[PDB]
Amino acid sequence: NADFELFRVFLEKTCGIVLGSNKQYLVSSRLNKLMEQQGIKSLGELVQRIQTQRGGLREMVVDAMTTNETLWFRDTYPFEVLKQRVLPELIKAQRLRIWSAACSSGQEPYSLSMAIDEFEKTNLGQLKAGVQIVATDLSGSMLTAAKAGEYDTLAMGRGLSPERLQRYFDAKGPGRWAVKPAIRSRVEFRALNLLDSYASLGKFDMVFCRNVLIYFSAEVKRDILLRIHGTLKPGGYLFLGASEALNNLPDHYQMVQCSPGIIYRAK
Amino acid sequence: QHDERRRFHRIAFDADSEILQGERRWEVLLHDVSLHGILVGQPQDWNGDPQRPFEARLYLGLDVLIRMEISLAWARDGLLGFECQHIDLDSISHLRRLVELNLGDEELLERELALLVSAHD
Ligand SMILES: Nc1nc2c(ncn2[C@@H]2O[C@@H]3COP(=O)(O)O[C@H]4[C@@H](O)[C@H](n5cnc6c(=O)[nH]c(N)nc65)O[C@@H]4COP(=O)(O)O[C@H]3[C@H]2O)c(=O)[nH]1
Ligand SMILES: Nc1nc2c(ncn2[C@@H]2O[C@@H]3COP(=O)(O)O[C@H]4[C@@H](O)[C@H](n5cnc6c(=O)[nH]c(N)nc65)O[C@@H]4COP(=O)(O)O[C@H]3[C@H]2O)c(=O)[nH]1
Repeated sequence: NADFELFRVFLEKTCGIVLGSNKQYLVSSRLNKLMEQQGIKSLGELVQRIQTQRGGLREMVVDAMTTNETLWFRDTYPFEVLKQRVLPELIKAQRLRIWSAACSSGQEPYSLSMAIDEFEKTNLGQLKAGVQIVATDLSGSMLTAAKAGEYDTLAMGRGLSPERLQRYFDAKGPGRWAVKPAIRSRVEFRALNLLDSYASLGKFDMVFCRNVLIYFSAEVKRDILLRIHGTLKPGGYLFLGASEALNNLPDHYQMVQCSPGIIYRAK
Repeated sequence: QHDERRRFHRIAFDADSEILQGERRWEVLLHDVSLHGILVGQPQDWNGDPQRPFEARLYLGLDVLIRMEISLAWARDGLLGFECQHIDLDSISHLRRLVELNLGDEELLERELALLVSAHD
């Protein structure tokens, strides 16, 4: 496609970004939002409008093109651990508070809300008091789209069973789906700088902070982990990414073996 | 030069890193990263041709890799400063995530992207 090839030229010429010739689908998904608000009806018109050079349109295009979205029910097993071990452990004891840190486009906090709902439907009113998921990231368009809870075909085409799609999403016209409002109501989105104090967050039974600490230095990530520990109720659990180990905090965190994977108990 | 203004904010960072050129490969200690370059320690047996491009590989954890084509900007007293030249979309997306999280303000990231896209205006 000629318009798409011209867009590849733009990304290389302006920013040195090398876009593969196999990513027409990814370009359409990442620029859908921006083209809508800008009144641009085609990629070809976008390519014309971005020659220039004045204004902030070129920045907005590079902004949208360099935002990664997270995955639904990432790695599967942490949500099985949540429903099969952690939630039964906590019931043997009070409103549930879960922190989804650096929630990005919202797939994880909404996945948690669906997993909670699945547990509540197979386990009575055992969660007597209710559940609150606090999802945080930097303010901006990515956190704003998370709050909206709307997702396109690319985002929905992976990691979501047809059972969960029919049960938890509302179709919103061609190629868009929205998380059902009952599922969204469980989640509260907040703007938070992970480098700042967590005092306003209160206390959590669980913290999900997955594939985020890799973006910080060894000293900064240790401080974040130390301050995350301050937000956990005694015996609360911290979930990291599937390939993430917790380094140099043996007095604060105890590794707990799951089937499979691990979680960290706050000591 | 001391009158020039730095375009991009530099972030202290220590991920496992390598530098490549042709068939050569050096493990290097990373010192800082930015949206448009890196600072590394000069390794042993540094016969890297400064007039030809290099490649940097930054290993973020176990399963995230930031890859960039780099040019040697300066070298002195055991340090090597590199400027980013070409970078694949996934690598710059991880780099943008790193920069925005360490700046703590999305608008500061937007201003960095504005300087990146207008660098060759
Ligand atoms: N050719 C080149 N060399 C670089 C660059 N960045 C760092 N260096 C080298 O690394 C030394 C230390 O940099 P520094 O720790 O950032 O600490 C620097 C820095 O903090 C500050 N500084 C000097 N010039 C500038 C500048 O143009 N912009 C900014 N933001 N700071 C500067 O003064 C300190 C000492 O500067 P130097 O004596 O010049 O010595 C500098 C310089 O020799 C670069 O982009 N290009
Ligand atoms: N992450 C990272 N990237 C690096 C580092 N050093 C250089 N770069 C990248 O290489 C670009 C070119 O550096 P330059 O050609 O020496 O030309 C530089 C240099 O001449 C001057 N400059 C800036 N800072 C210093 C400094 O601390 N000392 C001296 N002597 N010159 C400096 O300003 C020019 C532009 O600086 P930049 O806009 O920053 O753009 C820099 C920067 O993006 C580094 O230690 N870390």
